[PDB]
Amino acid sequence: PHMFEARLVQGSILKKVLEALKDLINEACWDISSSGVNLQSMDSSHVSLVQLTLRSEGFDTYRCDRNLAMGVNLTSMSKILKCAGNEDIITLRAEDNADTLALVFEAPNQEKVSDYEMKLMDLDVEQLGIPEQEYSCVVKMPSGEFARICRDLSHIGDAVVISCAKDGVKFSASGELGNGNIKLSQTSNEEEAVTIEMNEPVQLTFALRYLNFFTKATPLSSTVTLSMSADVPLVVEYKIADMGHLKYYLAPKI
Amino acid sequence: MFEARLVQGSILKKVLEALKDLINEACWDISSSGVNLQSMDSSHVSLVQLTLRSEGFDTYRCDRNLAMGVNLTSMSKILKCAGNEDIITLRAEDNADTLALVFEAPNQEKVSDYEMKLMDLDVEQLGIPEQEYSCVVKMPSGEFARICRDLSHIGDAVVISCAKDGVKFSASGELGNGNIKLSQTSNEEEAVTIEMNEPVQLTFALRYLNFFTKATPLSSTVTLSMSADVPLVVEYKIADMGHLKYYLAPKI
Amino acid sequence: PHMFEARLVQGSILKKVLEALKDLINEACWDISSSGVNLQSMDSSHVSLVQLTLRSEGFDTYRCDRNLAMGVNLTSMSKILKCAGNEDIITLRAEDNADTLALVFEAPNQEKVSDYEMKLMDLDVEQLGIPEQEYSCVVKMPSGEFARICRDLSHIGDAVVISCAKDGVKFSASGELGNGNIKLSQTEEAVTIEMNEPVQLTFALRYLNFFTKATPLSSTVTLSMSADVPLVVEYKIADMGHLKYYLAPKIE
Amino acid sequence: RKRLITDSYPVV
Amino acid sequence: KRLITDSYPVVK
Amino acid sequence: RKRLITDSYPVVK
Repeated sequence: PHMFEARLVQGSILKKVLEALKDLINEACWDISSSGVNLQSMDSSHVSLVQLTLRSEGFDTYRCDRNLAMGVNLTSMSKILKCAGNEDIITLRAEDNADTLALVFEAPNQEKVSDYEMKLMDLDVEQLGIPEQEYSCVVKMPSGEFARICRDLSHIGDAVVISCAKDGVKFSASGELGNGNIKLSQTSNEEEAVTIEMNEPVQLTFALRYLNFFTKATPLSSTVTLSMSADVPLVVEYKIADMGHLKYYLAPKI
Repeated sequence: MFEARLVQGSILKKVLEALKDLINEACWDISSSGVNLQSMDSSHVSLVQLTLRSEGFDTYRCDRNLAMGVNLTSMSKILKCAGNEDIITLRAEDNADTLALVFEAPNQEKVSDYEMKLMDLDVEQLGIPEQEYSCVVKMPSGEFARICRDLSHIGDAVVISCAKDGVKFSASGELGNGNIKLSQTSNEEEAVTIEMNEPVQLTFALRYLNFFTKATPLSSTVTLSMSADVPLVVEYKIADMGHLKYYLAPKI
Repeated sequence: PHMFEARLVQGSILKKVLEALKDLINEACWDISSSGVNLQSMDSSHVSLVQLTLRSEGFDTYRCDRNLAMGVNLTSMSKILKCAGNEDIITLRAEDNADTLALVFEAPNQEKVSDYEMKLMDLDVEQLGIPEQEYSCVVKMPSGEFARICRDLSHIGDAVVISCAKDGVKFSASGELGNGNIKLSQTEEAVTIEMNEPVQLTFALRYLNFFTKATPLSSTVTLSMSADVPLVVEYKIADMGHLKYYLAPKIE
Repeated sequence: RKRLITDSYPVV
Repeated sequence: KRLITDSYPVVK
Repeated sequence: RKRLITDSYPVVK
C-alpha cells in the first residue's frame, strides 16, 4: 500500500527530459500525484526557473495511491537513464516512505530487462508561485531555429535583445567582434511556421548563457513558444508528446 | 621469406584496434601454420591470444618460423593508413629488422608500402590447460559491449551470474545499483544460448571488459566461458581464419 | 550609400574560404577593386604564401567604386560566417562612412535575415610578386586523395618527398616508426601528369595539412613543381576564381 | 545586482 | 589482487 | 637556415 508506479512506452521522453534539466538544475523535488508528475525549481542563481508537467494520461499505466515528493539528484538520474535504449519501455516505481526509486527498462521485442535502484535525498524546497499572465507578445517558431539563433549570437555577445513588432521578431547582440541582428518574419504559406501574436511591441534583454541551457530541450519538440511582456521573465515553452510541457522562465537583465 | 596476402585487409585493421589499448608490444610467432600472438597486459590481470591460420590468407608463405617483436601502437598507426577495402600484404625476411606492409587500393591505381621497425622483446608465455567450463554463454557481441559500457556508469566491477534460464550482470556504486538479465532465447546471431554444468557467479573489473569489447567489430557474436576461481574467457571468432581470446582473472 | 557591395548566391563558398585560411593566417588584408576580391598573405614563418582570387563576374551583383584595403581578423570573420547557413545568399558591403564590413545572410524561401557588422583593423603588409613560369611537373588529382595522403604520411614523418615522373607520382616520409611511400599511377576521379622533366622535392607536412583544409572548395587539386622553386597547390573555385597555396621546399 | 525570478514571482 | 599467473603459471 | 618564400618571390609593395 502507498505505492507509485508508472509505465512509459516511449522511454526516450524521459531520457530527453533529464538531459534538458540536469545541466541547469542539480537536484529537484519530483511532486507525484494522481494527476501526474510535477517539477518546479530555480537554478542556484535564482535568475531562472524550470516547470515540468507530465500528465497521468501520458503513461501507459499509472498508479499513485498517496501524493509524494521524491528528492532526486538529476545528474544521478541522467546517468541511470543513459543505460536505457531509446525505444525501451521505462517503468518508475517507489514506495511512499522509501529512500530509493526503482527504474525498470524493458528492451522491445527482446528478453532483456534492466533494473536500477537509485538513492533519493531529502531536499529543502522554496515553493514559487507563478500567476496567470497575459503576454504582450507570443512567438511560435521552429525549435531548431531558436537553438541556432541562441548559439550563433552567443559568439557575438553575452546578452541578446529580443524585439517584437509587426514585421516580426528580431534578436540582437554585440561585443568585441562587432554587432549582429537576426530578423524572423511571420511566415506566409506546419512545423516550419513562424507565428507572432502581439498586443503591444516589446523589447527585453536576456543572458544568452541561460538560453543555451534551455535549448537542451530541443529534442522534445519541433517547435518552441516564447512569451514576453515588458517587466517580467521570458517564458520558453517546449511541448512534450501529448502529455505535458517543459517551461523555462528567465528574468530580464538590467 | 614470410609473405601473407589478405584481400579482406579490414580484418587486420580491426585486430590491431582490438589489441593496441590492452597490450603495448607483443611478439608475433609466425610459422607455416599461421600467425599466433599471446600476451598478458602490463598488470598481469588479463591475457590475449590471437590466431590467424595460414588457410584464412589468400596467399601465404613462410619458409622458416619467425618471432617479430612489434610495438602495437606503431603498427596500429600504420594500418590506419590503409583503407577498409584495401588488400593488405605482410612481408618479412628471416634476418630483417623490419616488417613490410603493402596496401593495394582495390579499384584505384594507388599502392602504399610501409616498413615498420621491429623491436627486441622477451615475453612471459603461459600454458593454459584446455578445460571444460561450468558455464558457456553465447550472445550478440553488440549486446555484451552495450552491457559493459552501461554498467561502468554504475560501478567498477560486474558480477556475472549464470544459471540455466539466463545470465545476469550486476553492478553497485555511489548512485545505486543495477542488474541486467538476458534470457536464453528458444528462438541466428541474436540468440542467447547457455551450456550449463553448474551455476557460477564471479566478479570482474569492467575496465578490462571494456578493453575486450574493442574486438566487437570482428564478430556479431561473443562467447563467455566461466568456472569458479578460474579466469573468464571472452572469445571473438574471426571470419574463417581464427580467433581472439581474452582471459581475465576474477576479483577478490 | 554603399561604395562596395557584392552579392553571392552560393554563400557556402565564402564559409569554406574562411575555414581554409583561418588556421594558416591570423589576419589579412582583403583588397577589393572593381575586378574583384584579392587576398595575399604569408604565414608568420614566411615559409608559405596564400593567394585568393574571387572575380567580380562570379558575383551575382557587384559594385565597387574605389580600391579598398580592409584589414581583417580571419578568426573573427570565420566566427561570423559560421552564423550563415550553407544555402544562404551572402552579401558583403562597406560604406565609405564606416570602418566595418557589413555581412548580410538571407536564408532562401524562409524569411530569416541576419546582418553582422564586423570591426576591421589596420594592417601594413608586404605584397609579393609571383613570377609567371612553367613548371617541370603538374599533377591533377582528386582533392580528397591528396588530403588523405598528407594526413597519413604525417603519422610517419614531418617531411614528404614528392617524386614525379611520366607514369606516376610518389609521396615518401620517414620517422622513428619506420618509413612509407604512396605511389599513384596516371589514369574528377582522374590522376593526370603533365611533366616536362622529372622533379624530386621535399616539403614540410605540417604546412600541407593546413592547405588541405581547402578540400571542400573543389573535387580536384593541382600540384605544380620545379626544382629550387615553391610548390603551388591550387584549388579552383568553380565560376569564381581560386585559392592557391605556395610552399618553399625544405632543406636537409 | 541581478534581477531575479523572485522579483516578479515571489515565494509563497 | 588475483592475477592470471595465479591459475596459469609462466612457463617460458 | 630555413628556405623562405621570399628567397624566390620578390617584394613588390
